[PDB]
Amino acid sequence: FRKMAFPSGKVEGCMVQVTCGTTTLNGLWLDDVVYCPRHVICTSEDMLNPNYEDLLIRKSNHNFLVQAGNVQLRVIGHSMQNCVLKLKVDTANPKTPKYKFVRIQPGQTFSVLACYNGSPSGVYQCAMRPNFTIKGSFLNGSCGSVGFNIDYDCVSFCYMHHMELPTGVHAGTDLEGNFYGPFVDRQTAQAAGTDTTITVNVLAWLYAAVINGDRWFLNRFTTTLNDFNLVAMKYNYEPLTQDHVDILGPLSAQTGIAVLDMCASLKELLQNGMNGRTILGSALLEDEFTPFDVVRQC
Amino acid sequence: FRKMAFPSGKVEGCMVQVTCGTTTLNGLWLDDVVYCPRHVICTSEDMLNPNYEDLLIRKSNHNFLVQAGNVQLRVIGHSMQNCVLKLKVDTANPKTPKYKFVRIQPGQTFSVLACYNGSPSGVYQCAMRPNFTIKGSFLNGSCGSVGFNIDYDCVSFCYMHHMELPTGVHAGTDLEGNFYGPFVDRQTAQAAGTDTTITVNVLAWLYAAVINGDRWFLNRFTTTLNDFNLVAMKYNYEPLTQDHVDILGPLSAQTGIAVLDMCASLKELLQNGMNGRTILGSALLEDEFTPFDVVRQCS
Ligand SMILES: Cn1cnc(Cn2c(=O)nc(Nc3cc4cn(C)nc4cc3Cl)n(Cc3cc(F)c(F)cc3F)c2=O)n1
Ligand SMILES: Cn1cnc(Cn2c(=O)nc(Nc3cc4cn(C)nc4cc3Cl)n(Cc3cc(F)c(F)cc3F)c2=O)n1
Repeated sequence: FRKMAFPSGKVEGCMVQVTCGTTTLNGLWLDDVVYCPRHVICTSEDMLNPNYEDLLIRKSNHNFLVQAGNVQLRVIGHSMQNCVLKLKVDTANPKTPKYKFVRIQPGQTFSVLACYNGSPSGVYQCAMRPNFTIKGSFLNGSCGSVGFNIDYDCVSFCYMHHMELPTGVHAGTDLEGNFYGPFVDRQTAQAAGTDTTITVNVLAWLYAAVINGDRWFLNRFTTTLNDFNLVAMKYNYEPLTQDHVDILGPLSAQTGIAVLDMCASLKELLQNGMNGRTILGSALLEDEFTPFDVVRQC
Repeated sequence: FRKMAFPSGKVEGCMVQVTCGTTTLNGLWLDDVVYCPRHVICTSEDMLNPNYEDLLIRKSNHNFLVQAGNVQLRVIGHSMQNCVLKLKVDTANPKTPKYKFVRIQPGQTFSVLACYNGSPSGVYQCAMRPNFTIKGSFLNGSCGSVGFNIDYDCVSFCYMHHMELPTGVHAGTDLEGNFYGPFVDRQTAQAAGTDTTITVNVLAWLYAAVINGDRWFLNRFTTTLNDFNLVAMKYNYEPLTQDHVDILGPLSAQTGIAVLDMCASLKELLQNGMNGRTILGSALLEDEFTPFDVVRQCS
């Protein structure tokens, strides 16, 4: 059991570089439109406090350099949709996959294709945090990198990377250009709210632990859903809903461990700690696998 | 720090399915050759102790079903090299990247593209353990999945998955079909061998922690490599090689911390424990990030 991303090839074939002045970042090329963060229209003067409609009106198509590898694509139109810029180009992307734009919920996971100057460099899994940040791996030049899931040949893009907060966590938008979380596309210090732990994911990963032979944390205690929720809340864990319990059923049935029983084991983990021990090789409770992630991998 | 894989696209375009009778697994299509585990020529009652020479002589090109999705690639030649089959097909793969075949050492990491029936399903980072196994994530149908690194536009293939051992770890070969470790391609319980901690990578992780301003564990001492190696073994850590010292060069230069001084620091952590303290947020020392991996994530 390891963190596992979707194969990135369908997204690699869409990554380009977008430049405006000395400002450069990554864009997503689908059919005849390139999508990228609007921040690219900022000179370093603008970055601190942009008025974007103002900066945009003062721009022309020829102010946009789009490169796809070696070839420069010519911009025939531009528009802004929230924090996303859309550049119409004269040429369709022959590698466009079947795709959708979706907005994800906290707790859900996705694969991130980190890219620099329109070149893919790495792929990994992240979760949307309850506080709407993501704990990614991103360096200068990563702006515009995207996150996605794949289902039967369809790429559902759900994230476009914008910025890193002071704490080192990451903030960005969906592909309609709306931020996840209370952030703005301005170069100013922004804090996120207090984060909480994705309880249903921890339960899923506990079930992974059992499928993979790691069982030391199971107990014979039991608990009601409400009494587990009281303890979870006390520990800044998200509450567990009946929907979450239902979604855990296939894992429960697989291992023969009732959901409320796995809740009782987790309760004890919260109250006692792991007493030096590990689960699935981790000293910490892991909350970035979903029940689907677990099922798919197991 | 996160475990990060290379983007998988260049390898996704090389994945095929190979089937002999009803036995089926994944193959790798580069130019006009498909490479796959020779295990594919075993029927069920061959799997336990195959005679691969014997099984192969009975084979013709027309026994091999190779498919790129639903498209069949006609086989026009076949041969066996150590534990891999090579099938010459009549079409050069237009998605072939620039590539090489490499044999890695323990400690080196690589991306694995897990595949089922020729269809890629996931990608993740693995390190080669000192006992020549990997701690992968693989189900039934994953045989023939490959591990790789990408350096610029060149894919270096280093691993072809064969089998899961009784403890749940994985064993396979390089792309010349030579197993990593004492294993054989027979469906027989084989035990891994006692594993050890990858010292070179723990050192890289300590350098990473220094780069990030986390440096309490830096002590005031130095060591010879021999002394360090002798102590290392008493704590089930791997001894360092000359090549290890060399691959730590960039990190040593970036931090100003001589390799042997960092060895002295690690030695104290071995002999004294962590004093209820952490490094990069953690009480456990990470041994699956190579010096290259750390440089990649920090700069
Ligand atoms: C360490 N890190 C982690 N993720 C990121 C992502 N990221 C980034 O890549 N770039 C940013 N600013 C830019 C600077 C440029 C310099 N040139 C020559 N071109 C540049 C283009 C960009 Cl986008 N930022 C900062 C940032 C980006 C935004 F989109 C935003 F709204 C506010 C911000 F403060 C950044 O975080 N870096
Ligand atoms: C749980 N797990 C993790 N990795 C693996 C890999 N793996 C695999 O995928 N297949 C194997 N045997 C086969 C059975 C087949 C049944 N049909 C219809 N077709 C089959 C093809 C294969 Cl390869 N094995 C076992 C195995 C494979 C080898 F290549 C070998 F040399 C020894 C072995 F014991 C396997 O481990 N499963």
